[PDB]
Amino acid sequence: TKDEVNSYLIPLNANRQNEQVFGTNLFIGDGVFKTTLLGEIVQYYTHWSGSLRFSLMYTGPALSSAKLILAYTPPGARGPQDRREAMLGTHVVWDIGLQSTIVMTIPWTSGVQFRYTDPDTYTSAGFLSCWYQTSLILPPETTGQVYLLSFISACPDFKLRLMKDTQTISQTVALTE
Amino acid sequence: GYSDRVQQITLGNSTITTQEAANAVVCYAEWPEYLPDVDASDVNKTSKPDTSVCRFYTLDSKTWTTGSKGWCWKLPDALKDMGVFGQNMFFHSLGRSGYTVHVQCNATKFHSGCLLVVVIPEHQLASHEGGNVSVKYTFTHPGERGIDLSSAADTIGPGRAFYTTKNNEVGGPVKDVIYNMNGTLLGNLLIFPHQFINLRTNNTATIVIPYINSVPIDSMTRHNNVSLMVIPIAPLTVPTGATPSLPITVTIAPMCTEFSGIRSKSIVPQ
Amino acid sequence: GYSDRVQQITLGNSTITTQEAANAVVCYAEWPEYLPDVDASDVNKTSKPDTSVCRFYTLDSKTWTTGSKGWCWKLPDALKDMGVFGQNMFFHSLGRSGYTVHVQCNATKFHSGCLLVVVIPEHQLASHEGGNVSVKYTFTHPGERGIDLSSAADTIGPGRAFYTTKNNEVGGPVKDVIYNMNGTLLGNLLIFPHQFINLRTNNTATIVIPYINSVPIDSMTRHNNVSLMVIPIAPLTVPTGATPSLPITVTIAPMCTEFSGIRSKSIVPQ
Amino acid sequence: EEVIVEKTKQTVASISSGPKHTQKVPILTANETGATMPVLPSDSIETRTTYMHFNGSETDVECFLGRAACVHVTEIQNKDATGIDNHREAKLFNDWKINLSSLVQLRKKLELFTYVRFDSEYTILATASQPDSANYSSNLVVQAMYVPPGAPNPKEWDDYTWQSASNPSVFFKVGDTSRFSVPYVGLASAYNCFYDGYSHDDAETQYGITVLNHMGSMAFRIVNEHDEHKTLVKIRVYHRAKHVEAWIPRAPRALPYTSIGRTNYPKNTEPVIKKRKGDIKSY
Amino acid sequence: EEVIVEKTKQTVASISSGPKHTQKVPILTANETGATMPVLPSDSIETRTTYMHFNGSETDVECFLGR
Amino acid sequence: INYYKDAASTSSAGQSLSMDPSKFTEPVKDLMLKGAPALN
Amino acid sequence: INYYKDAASTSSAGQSLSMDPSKFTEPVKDLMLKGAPALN
Ligand SMILES: CCCCCCCCCCCCC/C=C/[C@@H](O)[C@@H](N)CO
Repeated sequence: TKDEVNSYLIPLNANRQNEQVFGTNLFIGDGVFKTTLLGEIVQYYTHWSGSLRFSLMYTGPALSSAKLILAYTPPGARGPQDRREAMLGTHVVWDIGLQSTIVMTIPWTSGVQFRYTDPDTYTSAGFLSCWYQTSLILPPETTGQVYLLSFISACPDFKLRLMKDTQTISQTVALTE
Repeated sequence: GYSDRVQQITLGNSTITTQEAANAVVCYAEWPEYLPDVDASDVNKTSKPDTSVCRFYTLDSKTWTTGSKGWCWKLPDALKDMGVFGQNMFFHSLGRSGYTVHVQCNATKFHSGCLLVVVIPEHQLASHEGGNVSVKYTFTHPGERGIDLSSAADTIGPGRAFYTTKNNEVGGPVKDVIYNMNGTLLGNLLIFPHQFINLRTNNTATIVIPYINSVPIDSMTRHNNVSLMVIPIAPLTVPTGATPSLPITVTIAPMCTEFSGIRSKSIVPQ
Repeated sequence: GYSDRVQQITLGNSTITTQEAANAVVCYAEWPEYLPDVDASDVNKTSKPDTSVCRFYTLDSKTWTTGSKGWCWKLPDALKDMGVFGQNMFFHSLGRSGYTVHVQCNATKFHSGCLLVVVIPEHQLASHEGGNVSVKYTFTHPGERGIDLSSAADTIGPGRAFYTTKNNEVGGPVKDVIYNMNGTLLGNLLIFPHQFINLRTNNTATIVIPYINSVPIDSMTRHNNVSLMVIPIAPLTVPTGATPSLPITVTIAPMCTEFSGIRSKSIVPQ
Repeated sequence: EEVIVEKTKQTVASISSGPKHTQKVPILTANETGATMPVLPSDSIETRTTYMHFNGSETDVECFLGRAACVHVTEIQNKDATGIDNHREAKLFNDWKINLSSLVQLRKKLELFTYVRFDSEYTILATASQPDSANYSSNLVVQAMYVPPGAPNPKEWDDYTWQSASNPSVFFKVGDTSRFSVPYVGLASAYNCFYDGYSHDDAETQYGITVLNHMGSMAFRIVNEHDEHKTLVKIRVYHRAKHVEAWIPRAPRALPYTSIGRTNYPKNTEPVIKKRKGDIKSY
Repeated sequence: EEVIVEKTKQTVASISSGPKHTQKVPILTANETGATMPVLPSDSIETRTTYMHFNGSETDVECFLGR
Repeated sequence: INYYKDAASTSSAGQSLSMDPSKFTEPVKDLMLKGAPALN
Repeated sequence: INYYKDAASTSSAGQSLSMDPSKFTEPVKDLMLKGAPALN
């Protein structure tokens, strides 16, 4: 209901098999991306192109384990409703271990060479989703939820065109001292 | 020895033979080809099935009567349910392709009649209701059966079998032949790649189409690059006693087909 | 720096990551490859879809309990309904392929248990009725769900969830684990390409399978070249308080896939 | 009628051709092939030699689409803003959804092709008038701001959006004119004049070129505050294509248009082909 | 996805990259270091060759604050 | 001569001089010669 | 070409062409190679 640190924490529940962890459409000018650095800078431009870098960092106990499947679904078919549907598109199976972060890439998959930054458009880059490939197994003497942290950034191939004013700032009267 | 009337086309495990051809048109003098690196945008490695999709597919035959007005097919829509090509079309978000269209219609040296076989790039149709109405997906993506213009035409004004799929239902395209379903005149359709099937001369028309688009690759289920039209100009005249009808068959073969952005099957209306 | 525990496999638009691997087995030290001209018989140009079929497909997960006896999948049967691969499988009368199988199962350093992951070429099954009875298609081609041996096993003698698809119905395979469903002993299964998922050591097994057959190419719907088996040797032992179960996931990726003899879809029983 | 000769770098319009009696018959062909044989007059009659003295520069697509054409006429007002709840409906400011399909003259020229790629040169003319009581005419300044898709739309004539920190905008006097270039801004390699495709919003299905035409809007306003009288300001936008490239020629429009983007024609429309006074044999 | 090639002074957006099975895993890292590894699409999927045809002049700080 | 940084600012491009109607008038696969019989 | 005495009078400077994100993306002391394990 309000902005909080919890907004950045993706819950991970123990002992669940095929279920979905999270999901989101890929309108980089809206939704969960609107306030990120990438989303903020992208909103100063009208066109975009290139690949996105999506990272996930595990923050549970060192003695826990899990395998997740991150999926990127190009536009045309709606968001995946089950792991089987997601697994058919671009995906990465992540094994949680000594290296805490997985870096999935959202490859530029488009016919037209540029897309609109505007979220009020018909279609975006597609969908992003995460599923339990195996399941989260917590060690003894540990209980409750663990969390994932998600990151977003642009690859070196990223392009931005046509500068425009952003709809993230406004005022009704000029500010004074 | 050899002539322009006798030709053979072999694609995959299929071969077309003709002894009454009138040469063959290669749209804008450009043969189909794969997308070069220099023009590519999408970074995914494309899939080129080759012989499993680049082969001839024969659609359902049509009946040409004296009251016929014309037929229209949209590509790649017309092949959406055709073998491995159709399957690839639904599993990928992107794809590009060329084609070789072969229209067939034989008769005798006693028959008369003339068909215009034309390929129109970006054939944006007009709505039957007129004004500010848009054509609904179903009618603009008819499938292998195509659109029968004789349902509500321009020339002599008839209503053959239907008015549309069911009947004149909200969202159908205007079926005036003389106006090409888009506000232009039939006689000017010759500016587009075409051939005539003049019964006294030839019995087949062949047109090779390269990928035509303003983007390197595109969505195949939401966009129809070309539209194939078969229109009777000189009406069918059969000899005394004969049946006043003649079958017309269309056979299309995808060429240099590429697919990209593979995920689950596409969700389309209807 | 680098270790045998950390590996990455990238096929098409899919990538597998593992941090607890135990190297990787390449069946008989042979990497998959396309059929050379010198070994070819069928004269048709084959179709090589590449990235649209040579990618990872994840099957439904299984639950490993203390009463589990084992699971069995048949290739290419297990992938018959998987994306573009499955479609190609039904439209062609011939096909050949290699695979890279990846079995997953994580736990904690407090768990115990050991899985044998083995690939058996030409795994001809025995019939439950014994004597002179043959296994019916349905049971020998189970699909992505595979065969659950815990329905009627050898070791401790249980009847987990079923006895077969519905129950002990005429034509089912004998589900004795200790006898490998074929009259041989489990302990000797190690003569075939295999890996162990010893919970204390690793959490994944990876086996790369080349095309193994006495013919250059073959019917994919009537013949299963290899059989993948996952069998618990050392039973699962979970720590105090924990749930007495663990999920097992199988992910398979076709490699160097070729298809030939394209016609309409295949007609198979059930 | 071949194309090259030495004198003055002259191209020949027709060659000297005398009587003929051959088995090579250039005037007979087969139009069913879909080809138009390049038959010249020297193929059917006896001809003399003539020169072109013509390059055909005025029919180049650069010239054909290279002149300014009116693409829009909008209207804004300068009057008391007090009491008004909708500044856009009061015409205190107005926005134009950018497109070249509203006015038919240029639309028909562009639609002769399927794809077009060019840079744009815009000229905006603003003029004023006072239909009601006025003691004098005031000098006014107009602001034209480009609002690309995604940028905040002005809700009031004195909004914060008019700061135009990132949006490009022009300020000029009424009675005067504005001029600027715009490079080719399409997402694709060329603009589409036609589009046989649709889009999905989970609500409505949109078909046609409207799906691709997603340029921004042009917001106009009088910068000055109100005077004792009301001032009507008409704004005319002109477009001129530069560095033109065109692809796939089409059959020209024959029937009147009904709406932007659609190829629809009105029902119960008059015949476009002239009917003869006499019969097919009349002159 | 490297930065330089000969034709037209063209920068490549993505390189041609095929199947992989290695111990070199570019997609695994540790974000706790405070670094963002330059992972490209050719590190996780099979890619074809494409060119940038783009210099990024409109995102230069000169242009960004230059109106 | 040079006072504009963007190419979009320049005036008209000028005539092409390379006008060939062939791709529209004769887009046939087999070469059709004027004088020779259209179809053998 | 030259009609202004102060440099502040001139127009825009133009693109830098020397854009390296390293100081922001990889400001680590020990060299981190892509492909190598992040922490040994
Ligand atoms: C100071 C204000 C700057 C405004 C810059 C934005 C203007 C955008 C100009 C694009 C012109 C539209 C191009 C599309 C042309 C198509 O409509 C035709 N080919 C089809 O009718």
